[PDB]
Amino acid sequence: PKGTIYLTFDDGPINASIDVINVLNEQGVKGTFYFNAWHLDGIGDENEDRALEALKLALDTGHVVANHSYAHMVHNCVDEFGPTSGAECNATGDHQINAYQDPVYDASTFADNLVVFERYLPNINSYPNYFGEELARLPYTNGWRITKDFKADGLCATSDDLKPWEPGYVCDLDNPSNSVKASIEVQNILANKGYQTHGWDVDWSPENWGIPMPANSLTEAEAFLGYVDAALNSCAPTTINPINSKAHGFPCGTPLHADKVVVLTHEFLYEDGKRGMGATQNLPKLAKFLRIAKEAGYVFDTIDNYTPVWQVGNAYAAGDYVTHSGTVYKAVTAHIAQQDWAPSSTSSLWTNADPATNWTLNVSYEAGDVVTYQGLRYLVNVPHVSQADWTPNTQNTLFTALS
Ligand SMILES: [Ca+2]
Ligand SMILES: [Mg+2]
Ligand SMILES: [Mg+2]
Ligand SMILES: [Zn+2]
Repeated sequence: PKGTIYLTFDDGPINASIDVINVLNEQGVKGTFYFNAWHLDGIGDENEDRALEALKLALDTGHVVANHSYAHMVHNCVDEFGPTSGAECNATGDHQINAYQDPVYDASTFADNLVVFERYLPNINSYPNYFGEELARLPYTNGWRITKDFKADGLCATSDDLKPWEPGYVCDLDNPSNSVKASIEVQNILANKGYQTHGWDVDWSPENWGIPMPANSLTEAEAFLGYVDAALNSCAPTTINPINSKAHGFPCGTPLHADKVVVLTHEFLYEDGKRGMGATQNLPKLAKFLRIAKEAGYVFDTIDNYTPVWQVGNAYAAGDYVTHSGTVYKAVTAHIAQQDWAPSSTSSLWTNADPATNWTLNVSYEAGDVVTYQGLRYLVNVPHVSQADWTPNTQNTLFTALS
């Protein structure tokens, strides 16, 4: 396989999501959808009266539904959050300014997202492709929480005042904005709740936001496959433009990211409406891109298999990462998965490698790691594989309590 493309769509479910899903379905391709449930409540400032229909269609035709937070952090964009906030925030266009403030509350709007989904679609948890509890992406932020050793944050993703193009904008990578620092704590809170978060390698976006109908300038299918080619094995999350889209500290050649390209785009770019002739002009771009990427040797997959799901009969090499019932695991030795050797919290074949920082069972801890346990932070003094008898509060020799 030339490579595996993960085509992902943010900010639905809206009416245009239906057209996008139909094109994906026609071309035999599954997408990952990072949804904001406030479109179900009718307050997202889009064409969204068919949002519930769109949510159902994504579930019924096998796409992966993931968590993009209830209201896309726009409660942080305006004074008081209400039915008109999406409209108000679209009028100033200040989505990235003070986007993250109280990280505990901001992180909890990902939990609110799931409560709303389950109120509108009570059986949503009977769908195997519903990953609202396991997969998230932060609004505006090319930040990653994949494994204990695969993480990245965009340190310029949001600002305390100026936008990246406004004169006087500065991004000090080792003194980032308060909004960025808050978004980092949000990533960490979500990982401690079991989430993986995925950023993106390339953004399928209007290449001229200036003109009256910016959607029309969405990169042509052929040119965009050129960008996907360039993103392959080139650590594109750190080289992407503009500056607020970079992921900093990305572990460039890490094996879990090899031969993979995560594409970010938005259904609202494939709609005929306020942003231009998106449907009649960009929907054909999407269909053609799907066909020519397949023709070139690419394969399309969904973010739930980005970290391959463990399966009986598969072969693993020492160091391969899998995901098993939502938990990330690293292989201790080369082997062929047999049904009794599933990863677990006491398996000697697999260790837990969740990107979480709370003390966890069966983690291969290194000296210098820091874990959180019963509200306290502990430094790991001595490398060890954690186990239930070795909790930090008692193992005064393996761990040292901090602050
Ligand atoms: Ca959870
Ligand atoms: Mg941010
Ligand atoms: Mg998980
Ligand atoms: Zn978004």
